[PDB]
Amino acid sequence: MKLSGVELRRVQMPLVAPFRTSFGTQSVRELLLLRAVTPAGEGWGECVTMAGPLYSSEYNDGAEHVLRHYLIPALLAAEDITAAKVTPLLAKFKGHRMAKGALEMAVLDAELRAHERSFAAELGSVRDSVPCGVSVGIMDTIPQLLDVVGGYLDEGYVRIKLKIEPGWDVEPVRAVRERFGDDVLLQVDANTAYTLGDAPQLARLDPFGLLLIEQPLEEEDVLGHAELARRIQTPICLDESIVSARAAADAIKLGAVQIVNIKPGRVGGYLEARRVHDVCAAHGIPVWCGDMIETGLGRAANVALASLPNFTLPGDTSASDRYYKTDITEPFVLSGGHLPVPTGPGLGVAPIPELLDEVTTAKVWIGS
Amino acid sequence: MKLSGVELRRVQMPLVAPFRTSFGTQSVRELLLLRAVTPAGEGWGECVTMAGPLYSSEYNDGAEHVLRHYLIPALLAAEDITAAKVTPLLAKFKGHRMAKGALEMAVLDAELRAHERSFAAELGSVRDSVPCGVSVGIMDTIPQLLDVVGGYLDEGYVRIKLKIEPGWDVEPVRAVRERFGDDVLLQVDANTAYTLGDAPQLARLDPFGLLLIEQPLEEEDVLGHAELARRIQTPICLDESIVSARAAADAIKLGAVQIVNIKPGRVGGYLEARRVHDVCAAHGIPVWCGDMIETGLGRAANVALASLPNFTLPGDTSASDRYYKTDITEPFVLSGGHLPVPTGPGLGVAPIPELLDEVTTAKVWIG
Amino acid sequence: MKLSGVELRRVQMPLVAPFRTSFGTQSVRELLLLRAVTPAGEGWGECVTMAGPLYSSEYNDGAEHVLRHYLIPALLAAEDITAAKVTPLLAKFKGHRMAKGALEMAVLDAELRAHERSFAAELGSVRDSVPCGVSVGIMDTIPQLLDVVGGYLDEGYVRIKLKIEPGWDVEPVRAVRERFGDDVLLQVDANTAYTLGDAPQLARLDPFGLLLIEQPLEEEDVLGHAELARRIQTPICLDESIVSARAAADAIKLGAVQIVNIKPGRVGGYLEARRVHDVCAAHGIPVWCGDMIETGLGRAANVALASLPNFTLPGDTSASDRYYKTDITEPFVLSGGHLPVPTGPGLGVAPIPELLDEVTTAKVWIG
Amino acid sequence: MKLSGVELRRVQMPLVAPFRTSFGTQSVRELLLLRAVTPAGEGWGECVTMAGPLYSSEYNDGAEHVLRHYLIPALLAAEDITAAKVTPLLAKFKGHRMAKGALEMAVLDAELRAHERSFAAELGSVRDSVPCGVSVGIMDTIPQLLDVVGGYLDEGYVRIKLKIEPGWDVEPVRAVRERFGDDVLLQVDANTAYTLGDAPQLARLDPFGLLLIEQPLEEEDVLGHAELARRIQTPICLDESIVSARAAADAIKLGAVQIVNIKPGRVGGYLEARRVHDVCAAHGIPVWCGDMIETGLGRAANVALASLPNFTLPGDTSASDRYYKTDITEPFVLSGGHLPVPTGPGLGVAPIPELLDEVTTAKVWIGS
Ligand SMILES: CC(=O)N[C@@H](Cc1ccc2ccccc2c1)C(=O)O
Ligand SMILES: CC(=O)N[C@@H](Cc1ccc2ccccc2c1)C(=O)O
Ligand SMILES: CC(=O)N[C@@H](Cc1ccc2ccccc2c1)C(=O)O
Ligand SMILES: CC(=O)N[C@@H](Cc1ccc2ccccc2c1)C(=O)O
Ligand SMILES: [Mg+2]
Ligand SMILES: [Mg+2]
Ligand SMILES: [Mg+2]
Ligand SMILES: [Mg+2]
Repeated sequence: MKLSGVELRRVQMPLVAPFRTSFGTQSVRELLLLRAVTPAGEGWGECVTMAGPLYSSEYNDGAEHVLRHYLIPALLAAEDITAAKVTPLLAKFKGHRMAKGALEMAVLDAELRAHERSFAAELGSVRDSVPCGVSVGIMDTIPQLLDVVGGYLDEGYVRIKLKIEPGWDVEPVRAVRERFGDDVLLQVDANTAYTLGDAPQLARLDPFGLLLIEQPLEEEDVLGHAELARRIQTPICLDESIVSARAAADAIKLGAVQIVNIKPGRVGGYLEARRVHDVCAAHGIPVWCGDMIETGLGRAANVALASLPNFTLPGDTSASDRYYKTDITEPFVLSGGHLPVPTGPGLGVAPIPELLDEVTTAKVWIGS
Repeated sequence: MKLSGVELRRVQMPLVAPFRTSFGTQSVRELLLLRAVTPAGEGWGECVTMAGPLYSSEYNDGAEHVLRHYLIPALLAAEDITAAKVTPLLAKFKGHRMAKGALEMAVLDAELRAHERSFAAELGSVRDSVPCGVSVGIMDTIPQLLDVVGGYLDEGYVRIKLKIEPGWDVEPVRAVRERFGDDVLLQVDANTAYTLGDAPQLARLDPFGLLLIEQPLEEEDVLGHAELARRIQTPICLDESIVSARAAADAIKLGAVQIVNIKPGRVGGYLEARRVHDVCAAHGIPVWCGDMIETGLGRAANVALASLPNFTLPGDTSASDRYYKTDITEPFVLSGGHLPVPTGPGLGVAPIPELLDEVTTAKVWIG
Repeated sequence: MKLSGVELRRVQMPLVAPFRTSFGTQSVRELLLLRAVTPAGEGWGECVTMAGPLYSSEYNDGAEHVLRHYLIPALLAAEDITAAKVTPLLAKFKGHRMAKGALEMAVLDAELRAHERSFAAELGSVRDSVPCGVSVGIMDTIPQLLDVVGGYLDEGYVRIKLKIEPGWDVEPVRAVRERFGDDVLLQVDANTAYTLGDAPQLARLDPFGLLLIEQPLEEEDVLGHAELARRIQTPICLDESIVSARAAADAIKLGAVQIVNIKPGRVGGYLEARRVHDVCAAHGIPVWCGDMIETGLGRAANVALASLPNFTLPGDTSASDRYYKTDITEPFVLSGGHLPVPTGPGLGVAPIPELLDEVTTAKVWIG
Repeated sequence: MKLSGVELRRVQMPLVAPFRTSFGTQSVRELLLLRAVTPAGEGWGECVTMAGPLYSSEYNDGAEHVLRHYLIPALLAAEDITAAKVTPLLAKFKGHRMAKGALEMAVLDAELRAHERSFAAELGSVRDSVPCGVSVGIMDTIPQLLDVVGGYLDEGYVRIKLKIEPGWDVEPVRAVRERFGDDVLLQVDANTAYTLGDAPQLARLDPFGLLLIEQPLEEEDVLGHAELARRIQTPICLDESIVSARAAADAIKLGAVQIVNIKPGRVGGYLEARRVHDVCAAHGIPVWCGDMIETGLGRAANVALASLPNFTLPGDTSASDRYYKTDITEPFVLSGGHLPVPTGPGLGVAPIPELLDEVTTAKVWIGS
């Protein structure tokens, strides 16, 4: 398989309601999509960067620059490629994992389509649907939060995740537990907003039976997470820190993590995400599938990946309409709290050309 | 894919020379092969059990019994199957890893043939040929050993592995190093023949620069290997102990192993073998591909597996004629110390019917 | 101090000889310079990124983009600024340390110029000159290497650092020691080129008495470095892994590092570099000053930083003419193996406008 | 800069109310001040020793003797000096940290004044005011204590620290919590008055939610503090034991301390105090600013130092009138629970000559 070129698109999609995390509020999702072109067929990739470097150091214009000037040219110059060979072909470039993972995703989709093989089959799926949670942002008031949570519960979502930050942690958790009870699956996510000095405040979450607290400290503070685990009862989950399978093995050995959130872009693609799942399984560490507000393309791949055997807690892969009035693929629709795993070749979905054109703000071709 | 049935064949293949390990001498290889039949087509699996339970608890008649009475009927009762689903469909049956791995291998070959996809592509190959070592048995005398070793080096094998046991360790090593020099890649394999009380004898291997000593102690003695590693300079490699990816992670965490031999049948199949490779890579532990004297069917799958990126030491996947005058597939032929990775769909090879019929001693259809 | 604006300039400076590391060969240095303008006066900053992301994830076009669209506008929106406040004003932007450090450097130079205070005084200098080593690249042949090394020793450099990679480690070291003897201060730098599986090869460096081996493994592999240190005799030094004072403390606690290379841009600026120095001193870990082939602006700041008390091994801050026929400031000239610490306000040097204009390929004003 | 001489003064300042710790009651503060004289200008330093060696081995007459006969002469003999060079110039003399820190403070103030640079700027301030607690002594009765605490709370102090000792620990803490509630920030300080054998008594503080227990055991017993931490719930803070940045790193590695009190004189001066702050920050250990009942000179420097970023708990730098009816500088006045960081050159304050003369009991010049 030779890669002939890539068409890179910038896409903008308004959210049905603004989404607030500890790093800010977003009301529109801006993203990059990649259409890889080979003599045997096309494939689609999606990048999970945001507009600015608020979640990690990567962001849309940076990922676009590196794809255009380093990563795509390296794959174009290669005589033969496969998705597994993308990693060594790009190894000389440091970091840029989300960008590399998007490009890998496109290459894999093209390769798999040519063999009439689904992402699910390639990744090792063992079931045909997955249970889905939802991630709920920070609100201006507690009554708004309780209405939003009760709405999701009425749609049949099986687990609630709350964004937290200093000033919005113990009270929202208490209120949710009072309104909805002790049997709801509940967890929280700080997106790096605390320090080890906040351990007393985080220990105040102890009586609420949370499944986990996701990424309370900064990305690089692995040892600090292991020290926090010794002071709080809520199990520690890591997101931003888990940049690779080796990083997962490290964090596990250090006592820094009991449960791991797997996001394929964050680790440099779907193939490394599978290795993360396998390393965690081999150490008895449960995983769940993370979500970066992807279009149906990324959502489809994520639903496939979430059907592997060590994904034993509900993921953040919500239905398309949690975020988007109109998706660019056929939409993912919740059914009895589950999403169905896609079945055709590759991702199992592709953009509806008319809907994609409507949300495309620019595109560029990168050829030889 | 619905599994229609499986044919189980018993095959006997004489070796070009008898092969002696610490558990005995074998002059013929007796093995079981599986042909899985689906409405798409067929796939071939090979079991790595021997005649008796001398290497591990599994052996040919046992594997055949469990396949016929438990494992194959479980897959036949399933609505849909895929190679990845073989593991949960069989998880209620404890152990029997070599038997399960053979069945998974047949399923995976059928599945991959239907998608026109090679084992190499499915497993994540990054290169199109692999460097091959050879495993040399215990001999009656040191001069014989030196003739056999020189012969393999003249064929271009890139590394020499010597089988060892009490009474045949330090002297054969010393002689090989004196004859052939310090630059030859050299390692030893005890197949569980020592105890922790033999540590002083194994420490006598220290001045010879061996790459590793493979499985000096028994399969279950993971802690003992970690204590041995504190007393000897030669790095520890595990084979028999590594029964799964979890067992690899455990052994690594305990300090019991620095290098891991991966045998797909021993771990329950090619899919778990990949997971073993990935768990070792994540901990910085090099792997290399083991060999159970397979026909070209298993050899083909193994060459594919050995082309993954963390396989950074030469494997035991020798050319077909190290073992067999006539293989049942197109033979693997060493070239510049390497074997080429197969390219067609599935395994990339299949039995030549006339040659297979010639070495087949029994067969049965399980539908 | 209110920041009025920043000029960003792109500069290209040919090297007097090509410089080869494990990540490739560079014959020209392309860099970004910043001129921060305040109502008091001006200050100069220099970014240590290269053209592409081969040493770390940051590179010139990337750093320029993030400075223009995020970092400089954040400082322009602030009411009052000081160099110490640059860090919290930019903390919401993840990573981008070399870019932030360049901007901090310009701010700090403007601020210190206004108080008539040198970098050396602000950072806590305890001496007025520093002993300098040199970093020597990989060569095509061993005789070339020996000519280049003898040349630097004849200039009076007090220590030799060799770039190494697989295929160029033990032999060049052995040759340097044979030619120049056991009393020369000698160390090696892999720039991440090895894995833990190469430990036996790196252990072959043991008999040569190296001061250290710098960053043998990848940037994120802190645990792997601690495991390597248990297998080899040469002390481990980290460069790429040391991205902050916290990262230094972590690496030290884990047993991953015995000696630390401090590069101000790599850690996010001169103020964090001081904190790295102080954290290492509190744990008994020696530091030395790294070099990114800076112009006289960065070289000046680095010589100042290298005069702090825990810098007890010779740095890589070579004289200007190790790299450049004509520097853009008054050049640094070795004297008795030392460079003098600058004495005026700020950096103590500034660009000679004619020489700067000559190597400037682009510039833009961000107001 | 050459140091030409130092004028050393003994000063006596009556306290507005006697102050009782585990080592005794003091009703007057006796202290040493230093006026360093250089051709470019003067600088002020203040020593934190007391009259007798009850808090540490250093005391006023001893610090005066060592300054006059060893430390000042060593700096006078030096060709050129800077505050950073004070440490190596004095390294040959063992110990005497408070004395050395006073001399360093004067030299630094003189150097910074000459560059028109504040202590805040030199030390790395990131904010222009700091939240202040108060330290409250041992009283003869519980009702007196409760009146004193309620008075400070009415002045707007943000945190209460109680001196404790055998016979005055659990009861005063219980009474404070009963009167003032669970939300007041509360901590205790033993000044070395307990042994490891008192662990059961100290564990009886567990239900009161104290932020910390400061220096329960003797200065040299670092390992003992780590063992006590395994038996009590109240986090351990160290004061007397933290004599340097290396001592802080040691105590942290041994598990002996979760929170560190920084006193610049105790560690040998403001420059080492900054290194203490940075070492603790790098290990995720919060710090707060200690107080030795300084005049406005030491108070000004301490308020500057307390504005650095890892000072995340309220310090003991109370307003001047917590101790003194009339300070020797313009006084520090609490405003909304905070003190403002000084802004001019050096310390930002200097003695009012008339007020200083009134409280000066003796002075001596040490010249070449
Ligand atoms: C479902 C969830 O909480 N996702 C991310 C955060 C995230 C949040 C908001 C975003 C807005 C625009 C673009 C990317 C975003 C990523 C997380 O787990 O941390
Ligand atoms: C190449 C190598 O040394 N193989 C195995 C052992 C092995 C040895 C001999 C056998 C003889 C007949 C059947 C199966 C056998 C398996 C090992 O690595 O331990
Ligand atoms: C003096 C030394 O070895 N420097 C760096 C690497 C480095 C090397 C080469 C470069 C070439 C062009 C631009 C930046 C460069 C940075 C190091 O210590 O790892
Ligand atoms: C505010 C506080 O509690 N300070 C010191 C103790 C202290 C107490 C009383 C003193 C009386 C005269 C001179 C020096 C003194 C120092 C401490 O933290 O341990
Ligand atoms: Mg998250
Ligand atoms: Mg073996
Ligand atoms: Mg380096
Ligand atoms: Mg105290």
